[PDB]
Amino acid sequence: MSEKKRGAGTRKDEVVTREYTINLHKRLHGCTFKKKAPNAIKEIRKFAQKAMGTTDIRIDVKLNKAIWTNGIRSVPRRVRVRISRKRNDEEDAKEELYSLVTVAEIPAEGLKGLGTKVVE
Amino acid sequence: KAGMTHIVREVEKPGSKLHKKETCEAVTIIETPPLVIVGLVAYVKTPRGLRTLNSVWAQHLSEDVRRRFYKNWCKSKKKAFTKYALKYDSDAGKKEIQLQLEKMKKYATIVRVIAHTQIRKMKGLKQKKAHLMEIQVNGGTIADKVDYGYKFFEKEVPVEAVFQKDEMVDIIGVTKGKGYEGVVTRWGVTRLPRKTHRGLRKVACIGAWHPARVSYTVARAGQNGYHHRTEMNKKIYKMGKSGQESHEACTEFDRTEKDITPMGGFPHYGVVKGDYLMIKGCCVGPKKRVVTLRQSLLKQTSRLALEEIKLKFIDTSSKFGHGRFQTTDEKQKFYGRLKA
RNA sequence: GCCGAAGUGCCGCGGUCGGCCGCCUCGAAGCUCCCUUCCCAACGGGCGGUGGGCUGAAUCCUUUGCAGACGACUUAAAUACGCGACGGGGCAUUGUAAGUGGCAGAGUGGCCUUGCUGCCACGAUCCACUGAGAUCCAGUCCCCGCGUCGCACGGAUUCGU
RNA sequence: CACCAAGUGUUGGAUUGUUCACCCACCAAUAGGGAACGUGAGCUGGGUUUAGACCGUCGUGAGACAGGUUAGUUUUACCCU
RNA sequence: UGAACAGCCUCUGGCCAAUGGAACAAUGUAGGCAAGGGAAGUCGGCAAAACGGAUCCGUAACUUCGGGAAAAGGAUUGGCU
RNA sequence: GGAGGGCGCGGCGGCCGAUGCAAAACCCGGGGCGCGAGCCCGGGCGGAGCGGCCGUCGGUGCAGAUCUUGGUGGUAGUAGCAAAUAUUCAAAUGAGAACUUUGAAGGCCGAAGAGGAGAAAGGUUCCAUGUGAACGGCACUUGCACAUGGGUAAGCCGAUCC
Repeated sequence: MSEKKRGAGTRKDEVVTREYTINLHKRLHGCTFKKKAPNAIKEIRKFAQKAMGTTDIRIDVKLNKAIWTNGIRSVPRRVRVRISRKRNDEEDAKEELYSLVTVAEIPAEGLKGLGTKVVE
Repeated sequence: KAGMTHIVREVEKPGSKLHKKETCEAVTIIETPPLVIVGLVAYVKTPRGLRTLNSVWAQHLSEDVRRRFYKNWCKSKKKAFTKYALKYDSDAGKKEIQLQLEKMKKYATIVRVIAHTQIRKMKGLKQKKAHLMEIQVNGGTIADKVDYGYKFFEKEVPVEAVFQKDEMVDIIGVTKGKGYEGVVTRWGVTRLPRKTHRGLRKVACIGAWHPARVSYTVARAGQNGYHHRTEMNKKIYKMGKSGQESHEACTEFDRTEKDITPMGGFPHYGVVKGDYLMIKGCCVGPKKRVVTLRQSLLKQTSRLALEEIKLKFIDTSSKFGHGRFQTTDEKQKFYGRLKA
């Protein structure tokens, strides 16, 4: 899914992946407890939409489990999410990661190598 | 309006029981950058009130008008456009300026200045957009003042050159927008009192039967905040700037050096690291809104302060268990280090 | 050059040029054909001929929070002192985590090699490591760390005296 | 005591449905009047003023009472100004 | 858990259909909390609110001696060993 | 309020006319007449019977009646569609899927249940298959809808018997 560039800025590539930490803690506090978890998942779709510039995101059921396990009224503050951007169809795919607790850093460079492996 | 801080000043009076000694005071801190005066405008008084005859624009505008332009004009600096007139033919434009001098000096024009606020000298305030405005010029004879005014647009004007310390200055701004608010917080009416009641925050009756028309004077809901307001007679305690106007403080008893921003910065404004102006008490507006200071119309003074009242404490508060810059911050950081 | 106003018009010069029964002529005073105002000024506009010149703005989606019921206000982004999520550091909050060690610990079991360091567990809880851990911009602050968007926008649209 | 003057104030409680009333107490002052007896799609519903009911009086009785006493549904604005 | 066929949580059985999305303004409706004061509010404590379970202690003028009585009023209440 | 003189409609006796080569009806910011009631004529639409005049006769002329019956506005695309703790993600299918169906997930009733059944009641609603014209005040390929089929078997259970 076309991260295309021509004449303008870094990155002459299409599909890659990057791991970014997704902010649930904003806007969500303004939202009701009753609608808190379905609002929370919608935030994730919005961030992907802006970043890629593409409307179509499908979000994995594994990601849905992570948000909703705490409940409708309790949502985690942030979750690290992997955002991949693949297909001829042009869909964005998001999934869970793992970390105990630590830091956000330079995952992206290693993930370029990961994206190459999907190909060949 | 940057926010508000506090200052402690050691009074002096005799009428009431307690007087003299330290007193807490609220003070508004305002960032007041030096402002780029663009033009000398000739307004002649008419029996319909003042009428401009022409407006003069500086000889070299190319960044000033280009930051100004997302209101003032529109579009947020995209494709190199939004157009202002380019500087005239060399001796044609100079002749035009001096043609104005003749007109001014025959009817004795009330000299005025168009200036603009260069907010681009500030960084913490997220707006980059200069506000064009009219500030009147006051002084002597018409010939001298106009002549000076031409030379005066070719250079900034600082805080120290417009207000003297101690002065009573009327401060005028537009209040914080609250939104739409009830009768109770718009006119200051009572709640209607009952155990339960089909209207609580309400007025009961809005007129009488025979005048078939609701008065303008009766209290009902509507917008509140974002209103022009004048709040008078504010003592200008201190004018200064970070590094190269003011020092900071004089050490030991006077006070120890404390930057006028609170540590962690002003909530929802930004961090002050520039000009500052201490104006008495509360000031209209939220934070990140234009506030204008304009000299008191009642030049009388009389006795409120009169005498100056040496700055002791600033309360630029870094507290709730610590604080007062540098050393105390280091003490807290000592209980950190490798995860703080 | 003046009148600043609501000057936007007035006054002066000099040729050029039209008009001038101002003055003198020609055929001529007949060209709306023997009552039917029969349109005739010019403030303005329309429309051609030809001599120049002006080389764009605005609006949508998006964004800010300065702002908001929704428009709107007020910021930002199309190639730049440009801009964005995290992290790091500051700032805050609360109060000292997980894990590990301990004649810390009311005590109690159970095996003997029967213990002036007896060992193995159990044990609310306490302490050390640990003013720690967790959270911290959303309407906190900063960065020149890290990667991208940043399509040198084309995607969507409107306007002429 | 009289004048110009509504510019600006003119009160809290106790009790009574009572405004009125009458006290307490402050005070510079605790003026008086009107606006469908201002003010119920703003309220409350305590009074007046329904249907239940008690008592007294009057009435052969049913009932009545400018006599007392209690409990008793407060609808609709989104239209136009 | 606890007296509980109370409430709350869950098993087993049964739904996931209560038009959905966005902002989440005033104003409502429904639910909470408020320093200091404490019914001064109001026709009236209307309901909010507090008390509340139990064990122990303590218990009134009065009374048809059966009661009032859980009078009032206090103290106590864990984890674990 | 009376009397007077007329006009229009329906039908009947008389009398005369008109017609599929276009009657009646209906439409017409088209003409003209009469003070009016009304009339006349043209054009357009239409397709089978009709009108004038003289007598006769009425269930004979409308603006209403908190009118009757039918139609249609503004209201208004406005109030609203807000109780019942709650949805979400991926796949399947299909033209089209927040709602169907399957999984995953989150929940909810919380065993005096939103449960498994019988009474009473309804009467085929049960289930398959077909399937979106109406209807499920959203949607919809789904339905307790519509269409098409099938299904209830008793010496011991009930009625019966008393």
